[PDB]
Formats: sequence, C-alpha cells, structure tokens
Amino acid sequence: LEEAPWPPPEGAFVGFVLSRKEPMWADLLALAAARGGRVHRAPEPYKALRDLKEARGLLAKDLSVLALREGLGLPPGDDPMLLAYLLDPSNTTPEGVARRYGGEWTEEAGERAALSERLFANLWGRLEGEERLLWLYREVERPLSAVLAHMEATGVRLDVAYLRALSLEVAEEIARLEAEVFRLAGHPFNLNSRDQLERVLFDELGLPAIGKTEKTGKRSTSAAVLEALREAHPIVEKILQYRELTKLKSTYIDPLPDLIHPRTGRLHTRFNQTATATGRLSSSDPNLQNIPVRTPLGQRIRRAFIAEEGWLLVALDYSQIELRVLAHLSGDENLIRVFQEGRDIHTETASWMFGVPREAVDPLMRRAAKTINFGVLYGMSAHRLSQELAIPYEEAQAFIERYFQSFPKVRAWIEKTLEEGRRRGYVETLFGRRRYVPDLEARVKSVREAAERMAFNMPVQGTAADLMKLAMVKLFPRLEEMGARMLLQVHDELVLEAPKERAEAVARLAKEVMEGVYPLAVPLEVEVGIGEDWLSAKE
DNA sequence: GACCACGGCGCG
DNA sequence: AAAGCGCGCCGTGGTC
Ligand SMILES: C#Cc1ccc(C#Cc2cn([C@H]3C[C@H](O)[C@@H](COP(=O)(O)OP(=O)(O)OP(=O)(O)O)O3)c(=O)nc2N)cc1
Ligand SMILES: [Mg+2]
Ligand SMILES: [Mg+2]
Ligand SMILES: [Mg+2]
Repeated sequence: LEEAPWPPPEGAFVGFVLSRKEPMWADLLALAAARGGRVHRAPEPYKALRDLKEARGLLAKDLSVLALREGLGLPPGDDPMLLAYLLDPSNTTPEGVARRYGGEWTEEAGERAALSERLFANLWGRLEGEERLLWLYREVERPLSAVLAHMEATGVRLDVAYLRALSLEVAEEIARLEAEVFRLAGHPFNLNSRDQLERVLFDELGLPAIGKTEKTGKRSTSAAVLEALREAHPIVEKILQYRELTKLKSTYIDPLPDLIHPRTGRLHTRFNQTATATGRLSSSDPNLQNIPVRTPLGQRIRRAFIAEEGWLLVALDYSQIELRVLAHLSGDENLIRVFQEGRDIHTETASWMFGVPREAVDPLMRRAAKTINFGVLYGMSAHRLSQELAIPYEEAQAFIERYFQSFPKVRAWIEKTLEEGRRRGYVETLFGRRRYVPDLEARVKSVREAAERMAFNMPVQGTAADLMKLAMVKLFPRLEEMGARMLLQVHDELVLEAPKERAEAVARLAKEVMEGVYPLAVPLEVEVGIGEDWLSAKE
C-alpha cells in the first residue's frame, strides 16, 4: 500500500496497537487507517483519534472503548471479526480469522489496518446469499458492539472499603479451617494443592476414591467427591468449607478492589462478542458474569456492587428463559400450556425435590431445582441425579422419564435437531445463528454423544442469547433518552443504573422492552428489582 | 517475570 | 465423578 499522510478519508478501516489487551487500561501505541490502496499512519495516535468518525476494522469495539475513555464519542462500525464469528463461531481470535480469511495478525498498526480492509472484503463476499446471517449482523451484532462499548467504558461502582474489611474476616475463618484440617491430617501440607490433598485423603487416611480426573486419571478431590465422602471422615466437611472460602477470597474479595480505575473510580469489564460456540457473550478482565450469589458468603460479595450516589441499580432477569425458548422451538403443547397458564417448572420440580406442596416452596428450594431442571434437560445421567439428590437410582431414573414424558415433543425436537445437524454439519438458533458440530458423525460413541449434547443445547442457549442481544439493542437508545445507563449483561439478565427519581420508570420500560423483544409461542416474563446494591436489586 | 495444562469452581 | 451445556479465573506444578 502507498503511504499517504494522516488523516485518512471517511470509510477507511482502522488498525491500532494497544500496550495491553484491555482497552480501559491500554496505552494507544499506534494508529493507522487504510483505504483506496493507501495506508495512513498517525504521527500521534491520541490526537489522531479525534479525526475519526467511526472505528471500522478488527476489534473496532476496543478502539471505541478507549476513545470513550478519552471523552471522544467514537462509535464502532463494521468489524470483520463479527462477520467471521457469524460464519462460524469457532472464529474467535484475530490471529485465527486472519490465517483463515486472508492475512496475518501482526503487531503493526498499518498492517492491521490493511488487514482489516482485506478481511472485510473477503468475509463480506462470503456472507453473500446468507440473508439470515446478514440480518443478524446488521440488526444485532454490529449495533450491539456500540452498546457494549458504552457499557465497558461506563463500568460499575464497587464498595472497596467493604471488601477490604470482608477480606480480614474471611482470612481469620480460613485460618480456623486450615488448622483443623492439619490437626485431622496429623501434619500440615499445602491445602491448596489437590495433589497433596489426594495423597492425604486416599493414601494416608485411606478414604475410598470415588472418581478420577479427566486428563491424567488422578483420584479426584472435587466437591462432588467430597460430598459423597462427607460422612466418611470429619476432615471432609472442613475441606469443603475451606474450598468455598478460599475460592471466594482469591477470586473476588482480594482481586476486585485493586481493579478500580483511577479516572472513573469504577470497575470495568470487557464484553467479548466473539468468544462462545452458542452466541452468548462472555466477560473478562475481570469476569463480572460470575460474581457470587448462591451461598451466604457469596451474597455478601455481591453486595459490594453498588449504584452511584443519587442513583439506583435496576436488575432484570428473564423468567425460566431456556424453558420458554424450548417451548417455542419444540412446539410442545404441554410446555406451551405451562407458560400460557403462568406456571413455574422450577417451582414444580422443587415441590417434588423437597416433598412439599407448590405453595410451600421457598425461593431457596426453587433455586435448587434449577440445576436439576437444566441438568435433566441437557442429558444428565440417573446416576448423577441420584447422587446429587441422595435418592435411589430408580427414583432418579423415574424422574427423568416423567420429565420427558411430560413434554413429549421435546425428545422429538432433539432427534430432529441431531439428524439435521448430521446432514448439514451444523445446528442453528431461531434466528439462524450456526454452530458447526462435525463430531455428530464421530465413530467413537463417547465422543459422538458428547457432541450430541453440545449440538442440541446450542439452539436453545443460542436463541436465548439472540433474544437478549436484540433486547439490548432495542433498549439502549431508550435508556440514553432517559439519562439511565446499561452496566452489565449476565446472559439473561441486565443490570442498569438510573437516577433515583427515574428508577421506577426505567424499570417499567426496560421490563416491557425485554418482554416484547420478539413474540414467541409463549409469553416472555421478566422479573425486575430496584436497589442500592446488586443483591438488593434482584431481591 | 511469563507460559502452559490441569483440576477445580464461580456464574448463566 | 457420574451422558447436562456455555463460559473465565484461581493456584499448583512444571517449565522457560
Ligand atoms: C441461587 C441460585 C441459582 C441461580 C442460578 C442457577 C442456575 C442455572 C442455570 C442456568 N442455565 C441457563 C438456562 C437458564 O434458563 C438460563 C438463565 O439462568 P437463570 O436466570 O438462573 O434461570 P432461569 O431464567 O431458567 O430461571 P429464573 O426464572 O430466572 O430463576 O441459563 C443453565 O443452562 N444451567 C444452569 N444450571 C442455579 C441456582
Ligand atoms: Mg432467568
Ligand atoms: Mg439469570
Ligand atoms: Mg479448563
């Protein structure tokens, strides 16, 4: 490409190099643009940012986030990563997409700009005739990248002093647990080392091994194994408690306070748009889609996520979302009827689990039923179900039989999905998002059946993802108009931040936008709460 | 300092 | 662990 002076003409593709992968923390080291067989290299990257009308190119969102950080309203536009990811969601990295579709991902901005241009041309041609993928790109993914950029640049407020205080308390409890474990073992060891623990449990204390690890065949010390050994030796419960506390401390309590951005005073995640096989987003650096909530200490951690003073958090979560999606995809009359009648399958399974009438099912019971319902749907064994519930194998087998007998078109939908997947090589969501699953044709049963479970999960999980993404795209401009902010997405949940006086109106509007995103054979229902912290906003 | 595979586990 | 699926991050053990 012929070198031409900065600035480039409009519509040019950008290339940029960051000192580190996270745009909220990166120094913009270089910036370039490419168009019309010219490459324009910026003498001074930061000032040159002010010349662009939009970020168009590989990882466009990341440059947009950095621009927003610097107070520039630079929206992301076309991005070849999004085209590639829609063609095949195994296309997750610029390194791989470049190799597959026409170049090499290097560490120079000019080359990245020229690459973005070249890859866009080739990938755009590959989507020709692919109207459903094209619709996903234009109506969902491309606009969503703009929304995600704003979310990343906005961040979420964290009560740092609270977490610092919590760390000191948890450390003291961890010490009590570890000391008791060493007392019971007869000697100290590194309790964080599963290899050392294996030797203590199975060689020294002579507890029965229960399961093996996947890749190396060691005797497993997983929580499931420890659960089954809970009554074999007093050390086991102590280990389980130690595991819970150290997991929460090392992953959330300690690292999060150190990630507050100096300028914004907030915590900023990255919403990765081309990272999953199903069409879900992911979140990283830090992952804010896995903040604890299911246990008491976990709930204490979630309380650290708070609204700006004078504002409130609004949390909205789709009800029974993958079951509703399954009703639509499978067309099962019974499943459809459940939702037309306003019933709750989580509550119903909890009723059976705890042997109480539906009226007596408390929120804790209902929530315990969730992993059971989705586990069973997506192929969990009777052995596992019986172990997890401490019921006879025969009763677990019966539950699984009844579950599918209750919704007889579900198995029919699964079989149709797998047959079509074997023939075409891919399965698809309601909107036509694809996932290639070649191992449906594997000659090894273990491999093939694992591939089958992946394959029939994808249309359900992926359709739910498509719906949430479309809802985000519809909702964002409404929030801007009301002076509210979109902060986080957690798969079927959004967390927003609204001025106190407007929080009620924002809640109502967001609920309606999400429920009406795309009418199905069953209604979509959204649960919405408002509060000063993330825990209180989900009730 | 950094990379990795692994086991393990937090969320959806 | 076990026929649930989808993620990212932690510490260990082992390099490099
Ligand atoms: C306390 C607590 C507690 C919280 C969450 C869960 C869970 C879950 C799961 C979720 N999923 C997939 C399928 C779900 O439809 C989807 C959204 O997860 P949730 O919002 O937790 O479940 P839901 O929308 O089905 O039910 P709600 O009505 O929102 O409770 O993610 C899934 O595939 N597998 C799961 N185990 C277990 C315990
Ligand atoms: Mg939900
Ligand atoms: Mg949820
Ligand atoms: Mg792994």
